[PDB]
Amino acid sequence: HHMNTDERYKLLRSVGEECIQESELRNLIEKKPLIRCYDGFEPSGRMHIAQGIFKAVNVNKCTAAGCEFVFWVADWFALMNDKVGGELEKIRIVGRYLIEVWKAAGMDMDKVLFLWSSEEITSHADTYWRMVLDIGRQNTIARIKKCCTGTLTAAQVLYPLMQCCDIFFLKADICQLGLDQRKVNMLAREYCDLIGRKLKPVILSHHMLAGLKQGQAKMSKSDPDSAIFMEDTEEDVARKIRQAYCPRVKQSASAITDDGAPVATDDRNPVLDYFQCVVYARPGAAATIDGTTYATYEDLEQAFVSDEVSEDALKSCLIDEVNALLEPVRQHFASNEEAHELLEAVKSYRKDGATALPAAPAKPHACMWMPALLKVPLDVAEGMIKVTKDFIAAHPEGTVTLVLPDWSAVASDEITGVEKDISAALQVNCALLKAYGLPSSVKIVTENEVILGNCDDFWVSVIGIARKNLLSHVEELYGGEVRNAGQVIAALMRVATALMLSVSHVISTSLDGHINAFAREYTKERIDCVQTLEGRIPALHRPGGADDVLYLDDNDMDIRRKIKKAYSAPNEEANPVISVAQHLLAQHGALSIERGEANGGNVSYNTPEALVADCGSGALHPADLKAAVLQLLLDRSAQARALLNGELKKNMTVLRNAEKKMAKK
Ligand SMILES: O=c1c(O)c(-c2ccc(O)c(O)c2)oc2cc(O)ccc12
Repeated sequence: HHMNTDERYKLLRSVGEECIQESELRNLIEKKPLIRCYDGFEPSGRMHIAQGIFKAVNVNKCTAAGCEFVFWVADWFALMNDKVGGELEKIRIVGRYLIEVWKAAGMDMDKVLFLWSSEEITSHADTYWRMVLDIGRQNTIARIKKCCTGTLTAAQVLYPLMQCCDIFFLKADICQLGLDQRKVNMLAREYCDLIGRKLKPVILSHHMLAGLKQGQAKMSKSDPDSAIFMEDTEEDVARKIRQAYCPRVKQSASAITDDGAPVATDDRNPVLDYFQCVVYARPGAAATIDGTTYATYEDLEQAFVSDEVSEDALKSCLIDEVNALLEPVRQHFASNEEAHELLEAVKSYRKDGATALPAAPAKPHACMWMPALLKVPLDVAEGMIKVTKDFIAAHPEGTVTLVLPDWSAVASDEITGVEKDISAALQVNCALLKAYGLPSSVKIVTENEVILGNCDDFWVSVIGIARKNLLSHVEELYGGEVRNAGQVIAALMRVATALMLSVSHVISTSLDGHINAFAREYTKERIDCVQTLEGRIPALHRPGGADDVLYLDDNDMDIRRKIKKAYSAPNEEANPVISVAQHLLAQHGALSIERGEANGGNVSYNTPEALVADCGSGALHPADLKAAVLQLLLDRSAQARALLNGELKKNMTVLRNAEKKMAKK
């Protein structure tokens, strides 16, 4: 039986209580041969009629309209509580059990597919997780808080980033999920305008079946007779519907809450709602009471409100009708040996009703994060070098790891927020940091390497940490506020990195802020915090990322300029030029200024008191000092500037291009 475009649209559209862009659906039906419809679930085991039958009804509607239906089985979350693949294998069995019930329940599987998050995520780690982070990177945390159900949220701002990603991961054309999941699907449509993909996913949201008792807008997990379950006997079915709330009132559609979920009112009739969803929503079904048959749902609704049909009869009718729908399942799990076993295995898990901390490191291990900056201050770089040398000496059998945060920083929206730009920045500034004297003992590892190296475990701990900490708690690390949701993730990742690298100490710079203190907090004061030593090379303007502070990517021409504009009045014993000299003096052990004889003559200083004497009250002219310092900076940066014009010249093109994009906006 061939269906024209109009008939296909009617059938498909009839799945949704709402359809975000009927025009977009219509256009999809006209243009596209295999439309991806998508839905998803975590296996629970106790399957209720809305999930058992109603889903089957709607899926069958999509596949008849010429769609393909991909179910996203969210089993990856079993890796959370896992002890040697234990919980995962159970959840996959529950998973297979649900599928078998659907088969028996009458879902046409010819164009239906089941994907398992555990298989598909881990197999496509990069593609998957980078998007998850990108959706977070480009979204205010307020916008993502809206997607979850005062502030008790605790990294439940992560699951929506994942759920949203799934839609694009699977290339879903239609998001055929419940109306309760409306808000995430919206966020999908929004994210579509961010990633340039031209066609937004059509949100075809199905009806939330009502609870059987009064004051229930939805099925309840506390109340096992709030809805019919698939394992319920025909005696159970009779009992539950007989006691069910049943107002004699003509049912009208509820107002569309932007918060997807339904609301419980007194004139909401679940006996009638069932007839509409599990009976009349089937292709050519109709109810029969006392000889007469009602072709429309409306016909039955009238006959009930006119009192042509009794509440006794109406329920008796549903009871037989619902039992008719379950019997094929009941029969199948009796006859079929393999199916019966599936159920018996699922049943056995029910007798448990009503994670360990990672091992410390044997020997010291320091960790440090390269700042995700276009231009890194020399003051900060020298602080990092000293803290490394100070750690390696103080713990000579220990190790130091510098982590280039090429995943974290893109999540945080540092620099331009582009992978290539942040990779280049981290790669360039790292090479230069080594050119200024970073020890060779330091292990340089990227997050890309660390995360992919042991990917499954990594994200488990990111979430595991996420579950144990409140959202507001993580926002305290950024001073009470985050710029986007990605900053929340970046925080979690750093602790996750610390733990996987098995680190004893976390080195923080002034740029890292309180973010690294999280690792200390989470490990119960086990990981010690070492702070960097800064405030030695100051800004070159007079007292009162600009262009009066020395960066570690300054070339020979840049250094000459910045020194030239440095503030220094004559007969002065405290100014930027003095502070830099005393630092160079201290590091070196002497500061030799060269002069014409009778211009003062040549002189050295090996103490700060001696130098300040000749400046404030003496013959050390400002100009003489600055000519001495400028040479010393050029000499100490000879190795680094050689890299700028040679090895890093390729990447320096990418950074100056990034810099101009930032100045534009
Ligand atoms: O764990 C998931 C889940 O429970 C639901 C869901 C919840 C209520 C609904 O009414 C519905 O249609 C889907 O979606 C998902 C979509 C994903 O990409 C991943 C996981 C879930």
